[PDB]
Amino acid sequence: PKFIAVKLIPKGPFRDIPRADTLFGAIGNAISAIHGQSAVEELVDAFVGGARISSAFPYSGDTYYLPKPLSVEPALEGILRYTTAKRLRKAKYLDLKNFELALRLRPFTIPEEIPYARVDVPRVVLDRVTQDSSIYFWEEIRFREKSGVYFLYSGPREVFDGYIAPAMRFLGDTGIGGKSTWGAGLFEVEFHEMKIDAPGSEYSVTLSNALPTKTPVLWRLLRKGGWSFGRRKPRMTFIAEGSIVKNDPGGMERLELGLSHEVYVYGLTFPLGVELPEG
Amino acid sequence: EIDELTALGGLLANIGKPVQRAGLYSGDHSTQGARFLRDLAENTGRAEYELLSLFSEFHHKGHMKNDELMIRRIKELSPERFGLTMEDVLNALWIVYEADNLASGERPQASRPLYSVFNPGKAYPWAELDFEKELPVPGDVFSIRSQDYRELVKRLWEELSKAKLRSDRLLPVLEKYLTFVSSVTSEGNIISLYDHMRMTSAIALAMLRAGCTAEDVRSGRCRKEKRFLLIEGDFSGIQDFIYRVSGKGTLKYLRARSAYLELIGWDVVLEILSRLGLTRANVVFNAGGHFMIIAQNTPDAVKELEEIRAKAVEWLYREFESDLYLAIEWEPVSGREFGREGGKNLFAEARKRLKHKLTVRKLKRFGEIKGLFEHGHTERLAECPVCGRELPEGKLEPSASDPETKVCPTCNRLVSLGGNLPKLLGFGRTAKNDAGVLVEGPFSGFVPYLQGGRPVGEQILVKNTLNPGEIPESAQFVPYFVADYFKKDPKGGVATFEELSMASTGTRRLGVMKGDVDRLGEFFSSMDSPSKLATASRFMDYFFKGYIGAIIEGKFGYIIGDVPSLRDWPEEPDIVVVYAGGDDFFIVGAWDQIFELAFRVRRAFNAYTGGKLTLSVGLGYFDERTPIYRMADVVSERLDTAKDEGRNRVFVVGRSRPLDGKHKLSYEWNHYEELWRTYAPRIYAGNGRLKGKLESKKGLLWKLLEIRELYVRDPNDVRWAYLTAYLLGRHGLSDLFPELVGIDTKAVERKEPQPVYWVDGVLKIVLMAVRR
Amino acid sequence: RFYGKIVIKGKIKAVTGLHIGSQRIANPVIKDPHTGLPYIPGSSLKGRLRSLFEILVNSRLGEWREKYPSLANYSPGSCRPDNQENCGKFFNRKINRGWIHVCPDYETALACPVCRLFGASGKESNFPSRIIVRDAFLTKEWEEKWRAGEAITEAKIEVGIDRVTSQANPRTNERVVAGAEFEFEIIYNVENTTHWRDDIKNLLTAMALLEDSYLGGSGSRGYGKVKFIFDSFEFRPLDYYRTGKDEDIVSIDAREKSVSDILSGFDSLFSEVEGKL
Ligand SMILES: [Zn+2]
Ligand SMILES: [Zn+2]
Repeated sequence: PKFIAVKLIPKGPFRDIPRADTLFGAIGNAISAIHGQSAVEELVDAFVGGARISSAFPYSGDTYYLPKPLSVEPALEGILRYTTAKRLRKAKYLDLKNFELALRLRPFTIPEEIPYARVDVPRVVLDRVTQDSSIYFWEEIRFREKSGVYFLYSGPREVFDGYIAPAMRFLGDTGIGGKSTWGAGLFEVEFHEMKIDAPGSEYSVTLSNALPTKTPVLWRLLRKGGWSFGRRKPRMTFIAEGSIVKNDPGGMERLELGLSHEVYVYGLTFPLGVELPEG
Repeated sequence: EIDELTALGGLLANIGKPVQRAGLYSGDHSTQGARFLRDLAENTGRAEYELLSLFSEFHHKGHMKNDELMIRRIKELSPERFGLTMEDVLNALWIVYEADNLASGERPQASRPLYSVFNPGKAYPWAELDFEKELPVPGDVFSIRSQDYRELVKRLWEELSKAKLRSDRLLPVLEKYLTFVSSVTSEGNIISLYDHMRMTSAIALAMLRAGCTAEDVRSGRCRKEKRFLLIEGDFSGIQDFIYRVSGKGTLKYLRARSAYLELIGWDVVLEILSRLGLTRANVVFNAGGHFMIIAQNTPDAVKELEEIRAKAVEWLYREFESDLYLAIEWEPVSGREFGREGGKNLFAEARKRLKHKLTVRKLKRFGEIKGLFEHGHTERLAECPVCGRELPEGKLEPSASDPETKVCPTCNRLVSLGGNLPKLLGFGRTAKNDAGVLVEGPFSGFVPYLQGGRPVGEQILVKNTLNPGEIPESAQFVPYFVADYFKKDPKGGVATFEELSMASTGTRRLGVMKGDVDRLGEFFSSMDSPSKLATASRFMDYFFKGYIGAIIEGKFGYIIGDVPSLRDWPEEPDIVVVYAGGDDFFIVGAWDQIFELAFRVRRAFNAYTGGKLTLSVGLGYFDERTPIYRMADVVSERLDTAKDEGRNRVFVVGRSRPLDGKHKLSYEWNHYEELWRTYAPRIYAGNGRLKGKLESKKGLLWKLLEIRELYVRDPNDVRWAYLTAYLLGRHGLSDLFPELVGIDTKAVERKEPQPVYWVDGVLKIVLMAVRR
Repeated sequence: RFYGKIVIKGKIKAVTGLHIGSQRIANPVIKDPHTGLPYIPGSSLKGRLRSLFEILVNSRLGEWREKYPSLANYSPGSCRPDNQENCGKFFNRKINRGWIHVCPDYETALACPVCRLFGASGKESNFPSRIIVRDAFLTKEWEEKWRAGEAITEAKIEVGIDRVTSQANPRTNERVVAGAEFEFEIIYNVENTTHWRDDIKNLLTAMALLEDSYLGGSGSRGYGKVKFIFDSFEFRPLDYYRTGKDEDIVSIDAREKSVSDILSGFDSLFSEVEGKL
């Protein structure tokens, strides 16, 4: 399990931490520009076979953060004081050192500070003749000086360098969603290698949106829907990152939406092994 | 019937204790309650009062001797007047006997009152309920004079004569008077007399359903066998449900949601009670989207509880797109599992077996659906502009504000309910396909019982009063309390966001506070019997339900004292209690009275509890033009700022801090209320104006908050020490702020903030109360 | 489709101190939520280049009916006096109360010289923007003067004076300290090679107007005078994004001013682009 980490060093403030499906729709819309139409459907067949990506997760000066599994909650009492049993459960992200410990059900530590800060900036709308104001709020993720966001890739490198590494240079100059005409989703890219040790067992946490075919073991549910070319997507029941499946490959559902091409929604799981308690 | 006669048999058993502490007859209150129920059957009485004297007479085991005394007395008495069998009336005596021991636990001295559930050293002076003109503060112990117990009985003599002899009608009478009466006179008894008679009735109704007979109760088989079944549920997703609405529906709509959630909370609990054959005594508590019912362990009931749960959740999936979930779990216990055995608390670890089944079920958030992860693309859905639910087109109907927007159908029922809140006296639980129902629950429909109107339905929820005023004789009376203060507008209605802040002190702003009791889940594990937990979850319940109304009405100056207050409390304050659950509250209002209220709630809470539990209030200040889903988002994060630090501390103002970690933001409660005593009466006089000769120097207090901004870029610099001294010199104000002109060598060695760090929040409240 | 991305970089020189504000010193400038350095939003610079280019077209709604179609469907002026969307007049989008020019569909927005570049939503169409106005932050020379003890904001107290009795009514305004340097970045997208030319002529025209007008704030009391110093023109072709092999067309404008770049250097510096398109 040596993962090609893709670091996204932000320029302007992101609209959100990109979900896994925000990325794959961004990547597919890149390859429809820098590779034409037929290479995107070829890209979709590559992720069906072996290739998997993950959701984006923050990083703070090489200290790579990762989602906390839901494997720790049913037996957090078997780990370890009541104040510690809540602040460890309330958390959302764990460090790369501490994500490996909770896969083996070891005692561990939460991070102290979160890198990003969801701030809300007020903007205004002005008519051109009378300069009369019309306020509306707006809110976006604002990252710190060193920090940023990354995500993972595991698969054949001839699919990486052929597809993703072009797309993450085209997506450095048009954003990953949000009001990317205000310089929101823009970044610069550097690639790395990253290693997470997984204990061999039949249960697995998913580092991306699961969208399962069979019912998982323990799952934090998530409802979101996208926007392809001005067309609303229906709300789908993805699972959030860090839920536990047993031998589930996930899936992608093509959607109609009245476009010239079919539109796929990435929900392929990203399994890393986990040790579950009794239930 | 034979069912209900055992239900009142446990409920009316320990009566005789309130006639014992007077001394109308001799001792042995089982002999007293036999005479107290015999003479009530004489005048203005039914026939059961002679027969319900049997239950009070033969408990405590001094009266069932050789199983032989019980028969000859009731050989003369006639059970055929209602059709009771000679042995089946003997059966109900044993069942009340065992339930009289199970709710009690391991257990006369003199006449000690109700010792308080938070400090068992202190006690309650005896008082009535209804939360009006009285705050029961646990004070010094005073054994009650026996002359007081005479007028208690005569008032109870009259109230038992009027009320229908029925299980749901004696409960609001016994809760009215015997709430503050101790059951067993002992050292630090914190078990009330209402609850000890209520759980005695609650268990006896389950022992009848479990299927035990008289000699099985006599044998040791009925205890130490799995026959009881602790149902417990919880709503997970309340704060993500009420507050996630956009900039529509200002405060008539949020106040409608928070009572809509309580309807669903009762529409499930009352569904469990009817389907299992249980009364309202079998509810241990129900507050804040979390209940607990004691029930029987049959194979028959567990078939029913899976039907209740699967029908609730599939309602909560279509009507709300997985925003709210009702996780119901049960666990079979034995009889011995209630009381403490040895030194080990069996009831806590039996509650940990049940709370863990909650924690797993909150993870598998929608498991019993089977169309959950199924995908079917339906043509052309759209979403609501108010609440953001996705509906198919055509179901979106025009609103009650503008015909331009196309809101949910379930929002127009909550705007119309948003106007019917002052014109309201309760709800009526009735069938789904009825006329006049605003809102539907997971099992039934709720008709509004207005100001002028007649109640309709088979069960009638009645808000904030325990007396069946205009209720028919056939109906069931289910009283629920709710924190319900609201400032009325010039009309007869609920205030707006944009009314409260125009009528505020100083500048205009909306003052949201959201605070909650800390370490409360560790507190309810201290209890070790169903008598003890039903009390502690009810006295904690009535603070945020009833006694928070009397604080906002402006009372109890002896208990509270003086708070950090910009102006003295008005007659009709402009405060809108959105939600207040029992562990939690969320109150909006005029932003310089919410500031005054938070120190007025905390002060009264610290004397309601005997100094043992604390609040953590997270104050925010937001403009009227602000969507509520952001106001609850920022304030709850200002809550968890004041929660993870010390759990006894108030957030006051958004304040800048160094990146070291030594400087924590939110003020300790006692530490802040001396910063008001020093800083405020020397720079502020009251009612939004400043002290003498400090006017035309409001530029100064901004400059004094500029020097605080030099402490934040560099904490190590001592540039703030002389700039403090000089700016007070040039303006001639050398007398003000002596704590800030000099460094504190005591504060350096303690590694605590300097006194220029604390001055930000105490200056801004004085500054924002002036127009600034 | 996609051809390449003309990335403009350079420096913004706020010659006279400018103010933006957050509405929360009574009118504080916007800063970062962490470091506290002030900046220019991308929206306060896209919309300001939109207002100034909107008015110029508003005068020339007649003369540009042969160069651009979909201006024959407009007459100059607002639509405030009758609350009627897409009427005969030009500013036909009421956002909350402000009436802004936004074209309603695609095939009229493709010809309209504002909505083609700056972008327009409308109903059923949503023609996206073509420029990407990235934010502007202080130059590392000025990020270091932030660390060198200098104050980067300063309060100006203006007053309001009674005409007869000459009373004083002050107020405060936190501005950015005059003389500062912001480094900007404007990333055009080459969608169509037919009207490749005019969008760079119509963007630099809006900067000729922004250099004479103000950039937000009080402005007419003096708080604008933003000045553009260009440093790099690029092209970033479609060959570049496929492989990453650095063969992008670069035009040197290291000492070129924004009126010395429109025609003084526009045939000159973008001569190398026109062979590649
Ligand atoms: Zn709705
Ligand atoms: Zn246009």
